[PDB]
Amino acid sequence: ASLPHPKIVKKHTKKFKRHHSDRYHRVAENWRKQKGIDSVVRRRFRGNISQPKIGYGSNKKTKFLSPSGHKTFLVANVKDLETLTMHTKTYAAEIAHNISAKNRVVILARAKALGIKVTNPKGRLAL
Amino acid sequence: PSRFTKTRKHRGHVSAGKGRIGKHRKHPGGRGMAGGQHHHRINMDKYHPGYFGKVGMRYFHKQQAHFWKPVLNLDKLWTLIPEDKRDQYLKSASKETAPVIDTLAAGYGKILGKGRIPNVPVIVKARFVSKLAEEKIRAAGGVVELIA
Amino acid sequence: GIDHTSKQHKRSGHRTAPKSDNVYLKLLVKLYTFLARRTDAPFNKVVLKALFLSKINRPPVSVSRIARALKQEGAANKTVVVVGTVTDDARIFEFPKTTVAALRFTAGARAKIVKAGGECITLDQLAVRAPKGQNTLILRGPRNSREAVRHFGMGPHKGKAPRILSTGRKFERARGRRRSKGFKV
Amino acid sequence: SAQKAPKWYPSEDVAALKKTRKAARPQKLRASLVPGTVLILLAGRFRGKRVVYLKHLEDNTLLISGPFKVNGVPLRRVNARYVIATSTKVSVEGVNVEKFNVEYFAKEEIKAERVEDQKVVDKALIAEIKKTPLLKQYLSASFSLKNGDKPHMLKF
RNA sequence: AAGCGUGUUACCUAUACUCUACCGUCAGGGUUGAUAUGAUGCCCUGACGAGUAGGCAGGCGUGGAGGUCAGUGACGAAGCCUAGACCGUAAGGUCGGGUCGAACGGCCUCUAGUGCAGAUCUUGGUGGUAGUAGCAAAUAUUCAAAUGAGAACUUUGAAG
RNA sequence: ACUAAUCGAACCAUCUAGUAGCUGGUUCCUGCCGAAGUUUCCCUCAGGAUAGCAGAAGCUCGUAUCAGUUUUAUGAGGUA
RNA sequence: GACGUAAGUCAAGGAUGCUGGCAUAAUGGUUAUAUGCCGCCCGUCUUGAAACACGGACCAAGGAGUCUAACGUCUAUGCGAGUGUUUGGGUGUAAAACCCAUACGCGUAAUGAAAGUGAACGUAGGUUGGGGCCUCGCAAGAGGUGCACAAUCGACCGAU
RNA sequence: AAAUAUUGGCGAGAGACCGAUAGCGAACAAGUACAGUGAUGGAAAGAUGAAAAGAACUUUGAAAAGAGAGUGAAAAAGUACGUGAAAUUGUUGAAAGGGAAGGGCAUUUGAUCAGACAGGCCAGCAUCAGUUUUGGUGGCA
Ligand SMILES: [Mg+2]
Ligand SMILES: [Mg+2]
Ligand SMILES: [Mg+2]
Ligand SMILES: [Mg+2]
Ligand SMILES: [Mg+2]
Ligand SMILES: [Mg+2]
Ligand SMILES: [Mg+2]
Ligand SMILES: [Mg+2]
Ligand SMILES: [Mg+2]
Ligand SMILES: [Mg+2]
Ligand SMILES: [Mg+2]
Ligand SMILES: [Mg+2]
Ligand SMILES: [Mg+2]
Ligand SMILES: [Mg+2]
Ligand SMILES: [Mg+2]
Ligand SMILES: [Mg+2]
Ligand SMILES: [Mg+2]
Ligand SMILES: [Mg+2]
Ligand SMILES: [Mg+2]
Ligand SMILES: [Mg+2]
Ligand SMILES: [Mg+2]
Ligand SMILES: [Mg+2]
Ligand SMILES: [Mg+2]
Ligand SMILES: [Mg+2]
Ligand SMILES: [Mg+2]
Ligand SMILES: [Mg+2]
Ligand SMILES: [Mg+2]
Ligand SMILES: [Mg+2]
Ligand SMILES: [Mg+2]
Ligand SMILES: [Mg+2]
Ligand SMILES: [Mg+2]
Ligand SMILES: [Mg+2]
Ligand SMILES: [Mg+2]
Ligand SMILES: [Mg+2]
Ligand SMILES: [Mg+2]
Ligand SMILES: [Mg+2]
Ligand SMILES: [Mg+2]
Ligand SMILES: [Mg+2]
Ligand SMILES: [Mg+2]
Ligand SMILES: [Mg+2]
Ligand SMILES: [Mg+2]
Ligand SMILES: [Mg+2]
Repeated sequence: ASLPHPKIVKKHTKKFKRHHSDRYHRVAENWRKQKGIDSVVRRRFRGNISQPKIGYGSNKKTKFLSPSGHKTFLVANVKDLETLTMHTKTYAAEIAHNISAKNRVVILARAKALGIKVTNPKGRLAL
Repeated sequence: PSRFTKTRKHRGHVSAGKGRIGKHRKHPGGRGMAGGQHHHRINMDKYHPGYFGKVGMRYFHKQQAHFWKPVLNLDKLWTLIPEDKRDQYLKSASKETAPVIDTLAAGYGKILGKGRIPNVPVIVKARFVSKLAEEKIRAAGGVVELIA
Repeated sequence: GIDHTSKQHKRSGHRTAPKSDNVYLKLLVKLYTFLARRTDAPFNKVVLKALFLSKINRPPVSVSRIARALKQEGAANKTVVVVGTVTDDARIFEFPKTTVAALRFTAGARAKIVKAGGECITLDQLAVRAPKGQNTLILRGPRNSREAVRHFGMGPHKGKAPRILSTGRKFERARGRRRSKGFKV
Repeated sequence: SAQKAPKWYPSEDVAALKKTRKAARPQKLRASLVPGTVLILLAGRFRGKRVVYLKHLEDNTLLISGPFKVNGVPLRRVNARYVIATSTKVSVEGVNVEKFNVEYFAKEEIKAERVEDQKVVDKALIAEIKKTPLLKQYLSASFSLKNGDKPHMLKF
């Protein structure tokens, strides 16, 4: 368990998808601001998609925390994992995507020996 | 460092900061100093008056070495004595042993009179001197010698 | 809706920190930020603001300029404070014995002060012997003697210096500069 | 390293709560809720049952014994907000109810202690219920809303 | 009258007004004899937030360079696919799984041939149209056998 | 008319990336501020310069100077 | 602040107490669909675009404020009446790094077409403001000195 | 003579250069193939595997080839060969579909999914605080 925290409020969980990225394949969903003179999305006409605004910013006391209440720290090896030895209530370790299968058991075995939560303990796991 | 320019910041904006109406073009007002008497006259008269027309008389084959005469004001005259010997000359402001200051070697043609040298006699050598500069030198007890 | 009389979200327009990354200047600001807050002396607040000033807003103060400030009556025993560079001057021949606190002393300026019996001091040593700026003297250099100021507000009948690369006859001394060639400015 | 490190870490020292100014004052029941009133149970496995209100327990609940001999509702607790207090009344100063409190109804077949207590409690209750006619039938009948029943203008 | 004139109430509901929270911006302040070591930090207080052209600021991403993590990797690097998961308002970052086979990241800085939906943009590839328009000038073909896996169309014979 | 599908001056290469006050396009995010189509001059009227409007950097100071307002007093005006 | 003789208590600078069910897809997220209301196609020029204005069938990759000489304002840095080693020379672990003479450029003097001449009456001036500092004051304040800067009147240098 | 020039030739050493739509037009039988009467114009085109070990043999077919067997670390490497995106397409599966489709806010249903017993999810009551809304009744001018 992590430290107690206020109930995490997102204010917007829906993804901010680019306008007309559902209409043309050449338009990726990565958000882009509409900058056309007549754009209804830019002009904020009713019935159109929302745009990212600073008003959606998350509460600073619950920001960057996963639903487990820990902040995610990406770890590449045992030495990196030690940095969270005194921060087991605030940080959970994630194993990097490019860590070999035999190195992940060393990290996982060390993490249990110190109580660090690992957020992807089932990756590259032999069973 | 191109990463610090507004060009990187204008990426994604249609006109690159140049306007949708103006439409940044090749040479809307001419090239160089085009129209400095016609359609750039206001600017030229406001910021560069005197630009157009002649004034004065010509000098065929002007050599600037003829007009070489760098000016040394009197308040800087003692800088031509080295820092170490300067103090021992101001002390004991003597008449029978006064410093010789050859200002030509220091690279000056004329000696001017911004003034207030201390009352120490000095033998000042120069090509040219103003009227006030010598009288301030002679007031301190020195003298001016003319050299070529 | 609110009918705003003033502009919203307007910055004050004053430096709240130095622009420089000078590590030693940043902890002169740290010392005088503390002194300004914890001491009511107006001197500390003035000094803290002067530490933020850009290079053109803290012109060099000459030793001759220092010597003249010490000739005010009852001001010969004060500590001269310059938030900036103290330069030398060969026009002045006799320099008094005084204490000068400055950010920087040129080699000529430092020699002249020390030789005359005085001492050159940094702004932290000033803070430890004048925690409220006891009997100091804040000197500033001439701000409008800079060459760029000659061309400020150029215009007809303004008497300003034209922005010009080459100087002499044939260079803007003609129509517009004399009655014999059209008009005069 | 995949991530360098947080330059400084948050302190995991948990802060104590500020002193709270929330004093527990006793509940003030509705005026219509006095012991001996017949209650209509609005919710639960005994929905719509007519029960006798006996005592206000210290956990803000009502101790009811809708006489188990009559309608089969034992000595139990109900919430005062899930009952309708009718106007019918019976006398209560014949039943002993100090024995019943929160610890009595604490959890941990039917215990013999509870079965015998029901016999003692309802013994005086049904004796007084026989006084005015049609209570025993009224308490055995279950309340329900009929067509055209508007509880906002109905009285109990 | 569910129309017209007029009058009295009730009611409905804007991104407006009041109150509260949260985000950001601005402003005014607090905080050093361990500031319970981060003073561009922590914190208190009040107000404010529309925006094309345009300005400025803070960041995200890409190729390459100096330093560092004695960083990741043939026990699988990179790339690619993934209505599977997580973080960020966002640019994006991260993880799992599949394919794959040899290199590649974090951070502090340097650098630029550094970010695409348009330009009747360039090159290449691919659609619907669509099994569609069509394969109709020059009179004309037919029977049998042979060959052959297969004959309107080849060969021979016969006819026209 | 014709001069190799080219003719009111062929075709090929170069000068040449010719010039264009004209047309089209001009590629990441968020935050804060935020306009002008008016003045004067110009072979000027699809363009410029100029002043204005806008941003940024701030600087000297610290409640003044002030003010798209009123009042009092005192002028001016030749419209209804 | 309140109540209480005190002790203390309180609804007085922001929610606590008691109780129950579940402990998993139940809540929640994502996604597909359905329903209610709303939602015209972007980009562009334009006073005005969903336009019966223009470009766009689709997709990938490429694709447009750059470099340089000279310069203005601002900022950072070094030194500072100076400053600039790198044209050259010395040296070298060799296009690096390190070291250096004489010049030269800009600055330290202006003004006149030019011949020329060339910057202190004075505490480098007077007046009015002016931060800061000093003295006397518990303080308000008074007095002294007053850098930068602002206005003004003078003095000085060149031209007339 | 030297100090000077040198997008040609010959030989060297290098790069914060480009990395097969880039870099010379040309990384390859490139000034080639091809077009033009001619002067001239002028491309596209790199990558199996460490090694051909490049699939003996059986079967079906006229054959191409298929199905097996085999080689190989891998045939999800078969000379139509590293990886193998998108447009576009086939099959399977899911879903919806009265003259478009796609989108926003909210929830139903279906599918799918992350985390937590050393308090996590959802609620009920009481006493308060802040902001409101709607009643009942009292005393006064
Ligand atoms: Mg999100
Ligand atoms: Mg998003
Ligand atoms: Mg518009
Ligand atoms: Mg344009
Ligand atoms: Mg009416
Ligand atoms: Mg805004
Ligand atoms: Mg814009
Ligand atoms: Mg390794
Ligand atoms: Mg991989
Ligand atoms: Mg997909
Ligand atoms: Mg290989
Ligand atoms: Mg480019
Ligand atoms: Mg494209
Ligand atoms: Mg675009
Ligand atoms: Mg096209
Ligand atoms: Mg047909
Ligand atoms: Mg012809
Ligand atoms: Mg051309
Ligand atoms: Mg605004
Ligand atoms: Mg004309
Ligand atoms: Mg136009
Ligand atoms: Mg403005
Ligand atoms: Mg009249
Ligand atoms: Mg009139
Ligand atoms: Mg659902
Ligand atoms: Mg609609
Ligand atoms: Mg029009
Ligand atoms: Mg439009
Ligand atoms: Mg048309
Ligand atoms: Mg057009
Ligand atoms: Mg078209
Ligand atoms: Mg691209
Ligand atoms: Mg004169
Ligand atoms: Mg090529
Ligand atoms: Mg290939
Ligand atoms: Mg493989
Ligand atoms: Mg494959
Ligand atoms: Mg392969
Ligand atoms: Mg392949
Ligand atoms: Mg596809
Ligand atoms: Mg819908
Ligand atoms: Mg309340």
